[PDB]
Amino acid sequence: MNPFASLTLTTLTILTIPIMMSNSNIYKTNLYPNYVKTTVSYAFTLSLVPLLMFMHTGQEMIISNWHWMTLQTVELSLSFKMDYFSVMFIPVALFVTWSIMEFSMWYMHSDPFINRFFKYLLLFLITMMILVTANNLFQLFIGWEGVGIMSFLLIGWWHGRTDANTAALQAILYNRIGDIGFVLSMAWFLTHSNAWDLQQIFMLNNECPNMPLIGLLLAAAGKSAQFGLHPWLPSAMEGPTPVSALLHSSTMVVAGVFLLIRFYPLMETNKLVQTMTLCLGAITTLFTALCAITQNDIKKIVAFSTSSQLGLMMVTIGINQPHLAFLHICMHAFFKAMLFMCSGSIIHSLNDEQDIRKMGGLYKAMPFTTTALIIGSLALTGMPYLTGFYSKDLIIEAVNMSYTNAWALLMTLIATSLTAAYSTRIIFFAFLGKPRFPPLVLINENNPLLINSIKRLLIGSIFAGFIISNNIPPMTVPNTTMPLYMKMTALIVTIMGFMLALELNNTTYYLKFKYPSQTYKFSNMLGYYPSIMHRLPTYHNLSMSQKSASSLLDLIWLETILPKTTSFIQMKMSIMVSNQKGLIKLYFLSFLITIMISMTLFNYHE
Amino acid sequence: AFSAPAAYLTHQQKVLRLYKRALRHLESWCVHRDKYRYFACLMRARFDEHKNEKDMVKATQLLRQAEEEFWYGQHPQPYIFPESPGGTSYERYECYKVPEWCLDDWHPSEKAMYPDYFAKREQWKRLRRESWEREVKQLQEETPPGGPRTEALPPARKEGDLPPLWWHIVTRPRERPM
Amino acid sequence: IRWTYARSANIYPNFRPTPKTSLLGALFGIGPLFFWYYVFKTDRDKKEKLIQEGKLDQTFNISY
Amino acid sequence: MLKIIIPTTMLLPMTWMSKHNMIWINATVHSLLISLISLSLLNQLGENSLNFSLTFFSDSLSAPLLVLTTWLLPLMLMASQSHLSKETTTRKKLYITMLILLQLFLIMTFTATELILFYILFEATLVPTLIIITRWGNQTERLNAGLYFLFYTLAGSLPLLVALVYIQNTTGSLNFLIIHYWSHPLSNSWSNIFMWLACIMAFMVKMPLYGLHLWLPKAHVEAPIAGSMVLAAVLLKLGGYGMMRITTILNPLTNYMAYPFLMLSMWGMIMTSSICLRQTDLKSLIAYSSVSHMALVIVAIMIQTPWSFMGATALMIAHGLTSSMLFCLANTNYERVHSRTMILARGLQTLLPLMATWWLVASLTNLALPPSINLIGELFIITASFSWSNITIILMGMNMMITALYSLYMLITTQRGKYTHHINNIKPSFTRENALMALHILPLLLLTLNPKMILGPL
Amino acid sequence: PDSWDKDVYPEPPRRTPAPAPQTSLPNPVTYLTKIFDLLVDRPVTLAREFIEQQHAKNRYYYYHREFRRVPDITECEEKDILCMFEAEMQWRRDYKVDQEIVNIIQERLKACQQREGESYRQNCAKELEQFTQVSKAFQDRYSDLGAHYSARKCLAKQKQRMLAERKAAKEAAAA
Amino acid sequence: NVLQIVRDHWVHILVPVGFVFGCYLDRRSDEKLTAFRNKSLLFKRELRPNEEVTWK
Amino acid sequence: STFVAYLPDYRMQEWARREAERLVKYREANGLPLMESNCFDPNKIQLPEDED
Ligand SMILES: CCCCCCCCCCCCCCCCCC(=O)OC[C@H](COP(=O)([O-])OCC(O)COP(=O)([O-])OC[C@@H](COC(=O)CCCCCCCCCCCCCCCCC)OC(=O)CCCCCCCCCCCCCCCCC)OC(=O)CCCCCCCCCCCCCCCCC
Ligand SMILES: CCCCCCCCCCCCCCCCC[C@@H](O)O[C@H](CO[C@H](O)CCCCCCCCCCCCCCC)COP(=O)(O)OCC[N+](C)(C)C
Ligand SMILES: CCCCCCCCCCCCCCCCC[C@@H](O)O[C@H](CO[C@H](O)CCCCCCCCCCCCCCC)COP(=O)(O)OCC[N+](C)(C)C
Repeated sequence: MNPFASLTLTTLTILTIPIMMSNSNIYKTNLYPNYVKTTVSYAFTLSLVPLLMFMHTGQEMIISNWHWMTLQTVELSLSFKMDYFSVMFIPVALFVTWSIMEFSMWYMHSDPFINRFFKYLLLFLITMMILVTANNLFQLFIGWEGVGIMSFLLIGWWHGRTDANTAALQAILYNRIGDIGFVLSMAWFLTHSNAWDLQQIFMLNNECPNMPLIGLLLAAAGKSAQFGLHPWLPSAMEGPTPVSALLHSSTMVVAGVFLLIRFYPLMETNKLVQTMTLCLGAITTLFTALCAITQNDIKKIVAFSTSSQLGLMMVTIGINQPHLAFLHICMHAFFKAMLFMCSGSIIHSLNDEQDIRKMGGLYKAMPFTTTALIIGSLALTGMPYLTGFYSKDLIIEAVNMSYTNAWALLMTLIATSLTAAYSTRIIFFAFLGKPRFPPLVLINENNPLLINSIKRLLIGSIFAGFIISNNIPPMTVPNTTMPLYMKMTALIVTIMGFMLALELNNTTYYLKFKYPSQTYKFSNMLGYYPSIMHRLPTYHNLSMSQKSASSLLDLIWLETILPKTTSFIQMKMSIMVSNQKGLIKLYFLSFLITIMISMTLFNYHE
Repeated sequence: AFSAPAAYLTHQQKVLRLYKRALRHLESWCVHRDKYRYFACLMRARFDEHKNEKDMVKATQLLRQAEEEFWYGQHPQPYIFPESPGGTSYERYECYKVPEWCLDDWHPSEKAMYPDYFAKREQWKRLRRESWEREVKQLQEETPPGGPRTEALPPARKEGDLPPLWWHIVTRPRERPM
Repeated sequence: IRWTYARSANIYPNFRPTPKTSLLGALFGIGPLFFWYYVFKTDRDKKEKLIQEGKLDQTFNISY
Repeated sequence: MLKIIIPTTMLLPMTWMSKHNMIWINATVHSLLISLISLSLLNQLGENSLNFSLTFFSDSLSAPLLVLTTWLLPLMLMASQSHLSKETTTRKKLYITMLILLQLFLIMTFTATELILFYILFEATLVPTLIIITRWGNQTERLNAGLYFLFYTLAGSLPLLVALVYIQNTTGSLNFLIIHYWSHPLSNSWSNIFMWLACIMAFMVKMPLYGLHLWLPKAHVEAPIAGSMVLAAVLLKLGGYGMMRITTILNPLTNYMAYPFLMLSMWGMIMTSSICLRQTDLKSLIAYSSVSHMALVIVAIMIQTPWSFMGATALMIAHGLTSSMLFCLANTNYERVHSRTMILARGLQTLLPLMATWWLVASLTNLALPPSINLIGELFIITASFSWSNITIILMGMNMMITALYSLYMLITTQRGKYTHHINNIKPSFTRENALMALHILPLLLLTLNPKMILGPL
Repeated sequence: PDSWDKDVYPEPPRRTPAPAPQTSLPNPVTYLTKIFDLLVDRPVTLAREFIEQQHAKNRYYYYHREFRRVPDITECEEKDILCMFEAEMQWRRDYKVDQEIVNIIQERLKACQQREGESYRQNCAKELEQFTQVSKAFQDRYSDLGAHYSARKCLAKQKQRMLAERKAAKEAAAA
Repeated sequence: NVLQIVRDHWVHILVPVGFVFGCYLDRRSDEKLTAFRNKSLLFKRELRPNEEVTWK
Repeated sequence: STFVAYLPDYRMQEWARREAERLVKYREANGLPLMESNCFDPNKIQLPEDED
């Protein structure tokens, strides 16, 4: 019965088995991480088959297997979309997760709660698969919030440390700001198209209005950490290195971009939202690449690089090239995860040191890590015929040859120069020169888990671009004719960035000292954006929620008007009524007054 | 962290703290070792140039100017040791720290494992119970009538005494507990 | 104990109606309500007027 | 439906004839059996209600509420027996009698066919609650709380009574079926406006509506644990049930009489969510959470659409379970450290891991993580409000951001960080407390598995 | 299969092309699908055959319930409670059936959109038109009744629409 | 010896007995609302050759 | 939970689906519109005589 559907469902289903076994006598032993890693590897191998079927015949499906509930005219069912995006993303994510889990078997060996860590990693993977394969907006929202919560739990892994808890709550806050737009899109689609599934939404919206697309763009900006809601991604480096390599670099943070790739038929018919997406991506990639070039923590540099590449993906979506953006997601996963793993290897070798100013000459002391990091940097910069070339080069050429905002084009070119600049910074400060680490040398990368994981990701970073490009049907029209200088624009700007960064880094060897400029201060302190935006709005909100909502209104005026006034009035009237001297003279005079009044007021009128 | 603070810092203490801070931030600026050594020697010469100033007012004015210059020229992202209050591993292992009194609540089946450890624990508890009253008496004797004026505590002075208020210092969990 | 008591139970006994207290109470307890009432009433009046004229594009609007 | 009413009335003498050391066991066992029996009311029709007799009927709106009441009684019994160990036998039996009488009144309230019988039972629920609060509360403020609980209610309900009898002199009946079938529109006159207000304000103060909510933090903080459980889970839903019943005779006046209440609900939802961000008492935070969720329910009832009614039903059930669980979680820490200050005991995940898992799940359901029924109700109400006006997504959106914040804030304050050094009396969690948490949380996810049972008659 | 009516849920004749190999290399898809057949499809088929054999030895039936037609709300006197009750129940049943009709049409639309692939904008015109007509009729019948809907409010809505249409027709006649 | 057991656990029949009595009273209440049994326009039906009433 | 999961279909969802299937089949066979904007027959309705 056409094994496509059965295999696609089984790939997702078998990932949940260790979750069900987490209460057995394997979660209490030291064999649980290997069990989870083997399950993930088997899932990847199984998922390779539907990909082959699609590459042969272009086979696609939707499976609506379970009917959850039905409203009056709206039916909600558990449905999975098994189109090109799902069947291409699942093997890539599974391969990266396999490599990162094998890496974590070595990186987190001293953690007393490593089994919970693997259980956590698998839960994130399951939620991400639910997000990716969803066919209706409710299932997609389930995956959305699931990966958000898993990221919150994994960022605050060391929960006795204040900064980790702060970073986790910050990620939640920014993602909730995006979730507002997600919910707006859901409500608009249900009240205007009477559906939450993709098929009816595509049928009933030939010219989509602004509001649902703007909601989707807000959700994507939240999830992919675009300029307005960017700062949470670099702060998410508070978690362990495997979490950074898996969730916050290659798989989860592309989800927002993936969302816009899902709704590309609607975005194709709206010029204003496309322009907004393009400008947002351009400013994001420029700002993050500009922040990255002065950072001293290696994880911060790689995180800002990830944010800049997400901005480039948003730019690609903005010029109406969604398939190129998806291809770039797939290409970027490999070398970004490898770069994070190499950084983690360096950190573990140098007694958990993350500052590049205390990493000296590791080119000879750490040969395999040096080779992997060099290959990853070359792939990230779009060096010809590597994995990053087959997406980034085409993206740059498509941006050049389109009717587009000129400022966005300029910022894209400047950002793709700054990419090579910060890659040069990492390589120069971490691997070249003389040692700057403490004298007790414990450098050792001779461990089969680390070597095998990095080697797998390295083979991917070398060959995946060619393999995937030559095996997909063409969904776009190629830019066959271009001026030679515009064909070489990406290579030229990369070379200029390389040379300028090398010169400015070589100047550091001189015996000259000068106080920094204001531009350097702007770059290093992240445009002062976290300094102002995490102090002024938070202070005003909390101060108002104490002074006005709690004290002025709830504790004073709401008390004053209804209950306190009633108590005061009743008490005063009680004092007035009950305080009589008990002298018959006074109230017998009162009786006389009452009798006369009753004889005149009521009795005279009959 | 271990020493009891004083009521105020002296001029020499402030000068030395500024010297250490300036050298650390200069090392943050001067990444390479030889360049840092050169500029650190220059900084030391600049510091000991005005070492023999007998006028205290001029000394404090110089210190004020030096602190203003430091605040202007500080590295916005100085190097921090990973376990220092600003480091990447500052409070990483605090979630693994468990106070010792929790061991009193273990089920007897859990205590059936580790018999010798719990016998030693009982010995330590007996020692603490026997020493407490003498510690309190020594603190009562040694304290001035208007209450203590510093946070410094006395040592043991008698034959088999223990330094007062020692239990929670001696039975610290660990730096790497689990 | 003093902090929590001051933040909870000591507030009303130390409250006096003053021009500052009265003005801030009136503003922050009445202004938002009428602001949102005006916004929502204007929006719904516009929508109702559009519906009466028969130009709102209510096609496929089944669920409400 | 006497097959549910009579066994509770039998719980009464069974408790008063039990041996001194078997009261809790017998009460819990037979309460659970009564809940199992009441489970059969979920078999509902698509056209009309289950009309048992001239006096009692069951709808698709009241059956989940009855199931929740009967399920909450054993949980209250389990939560109460810890802090009542030192009590005398007679006073323990009196406490259990109060709980049983409250359950009986609620069961008869949710199924009464006539509005005056409903009113009588819905006022009769006041006495056991007030007695429980003012007799078994711990602090001196409980007395004041009791007064705030009483008059706030009665000042709303005394006008309603008048309106009710007036209606019976005009239409000749207060039977709900007759009232529904013989419905006539309300004209726009001052008399009709004041009739609308008399019919609405009692339920408004029961929800409670923002501005009329001051009784709730006092009553829900000063009460014993079972009192807080039953106040948050069931007694707040009396207002919503009564409003959804009474709105059938208020059209088309509601079309414009709802504006002040809608504005109050939305803005005060924002306000109470903000108040939760700066709260030093852990119980008061949960109370203000209840206020925000009930503001959402009020908006849903006021806009009068099928989607809003379904969302309101789901939200009431989900909130009942979640808020009861949160109150029990806070009570465990209070019984350990004898203080309600949130920052006193910190880093409890290091000392109590399974209780930390319970805390995480409860706070996840509070912020309406999908696909929980909390989220289903919230999303249905938000969609209906969006249809009512596209601008509401602003305020609702802000609420969704604030809720999670304070929810996680609570968790981060109690479970994470470092433990307080001088607190050395934190004993391991008892089997009773873990079982209480599980019996709260498992029905929530089970209901997620089959959500049409809590979606109401619409 | 025969489980559902193929006129209520129609499908196109399902044209699929024949394999046309152009390379001497073997097809991994064919080898993998042969393995999947032999290793998965046969044991499942045998289990289903056993289960169906067991089912055939115990064959019993259930029936679709039939409802006759009672007088509508239009034929009921103003205060006649029993006739109003029967008419209201009939109206609610009709409302549920209309909702299911809309659901069937929406299912057709969604299936056509998925089936037609890149040509859905042109190849799903008929299903879109059917959904447009059904949605317009359903919106005319039932929209804006609100919570606490009934047959009487539906009748009032229809009378109002009829009055407006009659007035518009007579005013256009005078043109 | 069953005397002590009975005098200690005779309170365990009160609630089941109440359940049975409530069921009986519900049947009695149903007995008083048969004015339209087999008389509605929707469900009116000819009697079987044996059965006396359509429902109890 | 088991008792609730297997509760018989008194909500008449399957009955309504089957009735709608029969109605759609009949109306599509005879070429009638699938649904009518009027749920009540106008011949049983008497409008007011005069609208002026
Ligand atoms: C051929 C056709 C194409 C033509 C292209 C253009 C032709 C020109 C070719 C070259 C152009 C650029 C050349 C390099 C630039 C200079 C680099 C540099 O670092 O100089 C040192 C100097 C500071 O050095 P430092 O402080 O001593 O370093 C600290 C230590 O070294 C600490 O050391 P460290 O270890 O920490 O490292 C510091 C770090 C970084 O050090 C820094 O922090 C300095 C940052 C400079 C690099 C930033 C470049 C990105 C520019 C984006 C701007 C977007 C608009 C922003 C607008 C702001 C609005 C306020 O150094 C690096 O890593 C290397 C930096 C980047 C090198 C690679 C350059 C590639 C990007 C730019 C060239 C693009 C090439 C292809 C173009 C393709 C287009 C078709 O930087 C500058 O002063 C110049 C920067 C330019 C800023 C201009 C903005 C205006 C400022 C005044 C505002 C006026 C206000 C008026 C009133 C308004 C009222 C409202
Ligand atoms: C702390 C929170 C407590 C709970 C909140 C309860 C909310 C209650 C608010 C009542 C909502 C509206 C009530 C009546 C509807 C309209 C009111 C009036 O302002 O509208 C105009 C009324 O016109 C003028 O405003 C006359 C009324 C002015 C006198 C009313 C006093 C209001 C002053 C504020 C006092 C605060 C009251 C609350 C005390 C706590 C409309 O013009 P008109 O078409 O002609 O009147 C419609 C009725 N007709 C058709 C029969 C004629
Ligand atoms: C500690 C370790 C934890 C992790 C390990 C767990 C190991 C695996 C176990 C987890 C199982 C995963 C759940 C996956 C769902 C499978 C079951 C599902 O398919 O059944 C549902 C059925 O679920 C039930 O319907 C929902 C349960 C009902 C909830 C009532 C709770 C009981 C009352 C308790 C007190 C009430 C308090 C709340 C008051 C409102 C589907 O219903 P339905 O689609 O129709 O079926 C159609 C066919 N039928 C109708 C013939 C049956």
